[PDB]
Amino acid sequence: KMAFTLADRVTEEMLADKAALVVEVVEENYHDAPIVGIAVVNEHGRFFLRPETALADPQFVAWLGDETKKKSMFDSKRAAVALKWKGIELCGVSFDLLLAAYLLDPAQGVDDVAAAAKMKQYEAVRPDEAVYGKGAKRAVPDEPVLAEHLVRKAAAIWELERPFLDELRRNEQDRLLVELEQPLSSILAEMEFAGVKVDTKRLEQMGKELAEQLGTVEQRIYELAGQEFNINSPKQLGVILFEKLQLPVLKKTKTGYSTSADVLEKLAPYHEIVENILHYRQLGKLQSTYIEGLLKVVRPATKKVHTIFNQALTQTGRLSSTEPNLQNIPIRLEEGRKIRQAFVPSESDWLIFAADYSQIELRVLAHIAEDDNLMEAFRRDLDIHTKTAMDIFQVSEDEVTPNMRRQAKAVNYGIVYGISDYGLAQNLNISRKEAAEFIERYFESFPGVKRYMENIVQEAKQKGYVTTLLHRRRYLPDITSRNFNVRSFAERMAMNTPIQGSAADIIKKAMIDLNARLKEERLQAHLLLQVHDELILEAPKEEMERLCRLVPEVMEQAVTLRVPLKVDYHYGSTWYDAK
DNA sequence: CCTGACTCT
DNA sequence: ATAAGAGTCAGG
Ligand SMILES: Cc1cn([C@H]2CC[C@@H](COP(=O)(O)OP(=O)(O)OP(=O)(O)O)O2)c(=O)[nH]c1=O
Ligand SMILES: [Mg+2]
Repeated sequence: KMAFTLADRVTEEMLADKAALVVEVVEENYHDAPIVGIAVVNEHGRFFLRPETALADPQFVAWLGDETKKKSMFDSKRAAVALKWKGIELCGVSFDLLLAAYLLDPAQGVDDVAAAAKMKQYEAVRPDEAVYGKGAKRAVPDEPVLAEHLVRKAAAIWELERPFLDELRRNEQDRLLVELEQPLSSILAEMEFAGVKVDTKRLEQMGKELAEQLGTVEQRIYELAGQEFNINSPKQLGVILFEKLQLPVLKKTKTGYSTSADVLEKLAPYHEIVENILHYRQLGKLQSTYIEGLLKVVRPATKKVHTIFNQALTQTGRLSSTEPNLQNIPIRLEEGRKIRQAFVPSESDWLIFAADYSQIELRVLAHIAEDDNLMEAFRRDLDIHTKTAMDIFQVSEDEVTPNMRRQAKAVNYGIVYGISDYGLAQNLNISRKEAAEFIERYFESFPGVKRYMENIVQEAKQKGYVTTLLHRRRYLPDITSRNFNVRSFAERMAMNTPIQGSAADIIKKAMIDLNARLKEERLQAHLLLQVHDELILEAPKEEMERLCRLVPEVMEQAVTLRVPLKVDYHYGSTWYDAK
């Protein structure tokens, strides 16, 4: 049905100043991945181009990098990064259908053009999986079949842009797309392609020493159990703990006895073996994931790892990080924290600079709930995580250990996001009565927060969705469910999503503002990672003084709230030192 | 292939 | 039944 030219060479009419553009990368991980085909749809017609041809054509390369030639795409970051690996700069992306779909409804989980097309009853395009196949069968089809698919995807983007933009505008999300998510996409592309350098010699030595330690811990566990078994098997472990050793069963799941960390910690008064097992499972994860798993994805010639920041995945507007995940590198225990010594600057005489928003979601909550006491506290520049810790453990601001503040931080966020007396009791291993009391007092100190949380649940029931500061939405169709469990989970999403999502809006805006400030001040410094409310950069050592002023300022000023935003920062020779 | 571990925000 | 949002891995 759909006519298109299977071109042998680039022509002028393919180089119009507005086009839908498909630069096709089949591999899920697009770093240094093949570009298999290109499609262009514009006012002059529909074109398929072979990448060997087009990417070596100086005019097409020129067009790609010409910011005044506007392109509409789906997942422009994937294309931009794949092109960077081919030594080509992509500019002028003015519409991204993936990001537009994501903003309209994140629950749709849109991850191909066909799925976004479904949102407007557009059915003249196939899903990628149908065309390429799955798993071991995944392959690029015969050229005519490939060309039609890419053209159909380009035609879809061409026809769907206006309908999607119209609906975003109706929702007050058009700027959220064009001014926030789309510019962020190009920044994330830069960060991913840059990568982070790894000290493989240090990491390999850590791994050798870890293997030795695991063996020792392992044997000690076998001695304590009176038996060899697979400690990494919750099934086998459950038999040892609850049948052989006859320890109390505190919890079961659908598969059998729970051996969760929470459960094992509570069993410590019964048998010392549970502490050893908890240590073993920590060590085993360090080895499998942060030594072996990490070394697996290091590019050997540059020693860099290149994460992918998924910008259209989370239901709240956060990013996630995959292959590897660099947003869950250990920090809480010194043993694991040492992994961060293996993440180093990519040039000699450069340093790692890390900045972190202080009490971020509590500040956002203060602004949104308009809780006068919480607002007062932050205008007063107080630390609410520390105050809660003194309350919980009997101590004062002097005797608050970093571990103390950590445990208290979990209690603060637990309570505002709706933890029960049961959950708080199980968490601090205190009586349910004491836990209930603590929650009651908390909401007495911050009654605006309590009111806000009651009101936001009711609003969500009336409207069917909640919204963030920059107009991001999450729909919650389950929130009027007659079923208690289903309804209760949805109510808690109403309590959390606006706060976590507004905090995401803020750091996203901060990243955009920060790059504009780095370019104008012509600094060599550049972003490496985002970790939800943290930005990690690397820079020549000479730029540290300028960053110490620049970075906190830009982050604190990204939005203006009813309370101040506050950023902490550190720098050093490795990520570990940036503390 | 899922579940239940450990990891972070 | 019992704070929220994420990813990876070994075992099965
Ligand atoms: C740890 C944790 C965190 N969160 C959310 C809510 C906060 C943000 C930021 O994490 P951070 O530890 O920096 O918190 P922040 O308040 O910014 O603390 P700092 O002042 O930076 O220490 O993540 C949560 O919901 N539940 C948790 O158990
Ligand atoms: Mg923080």
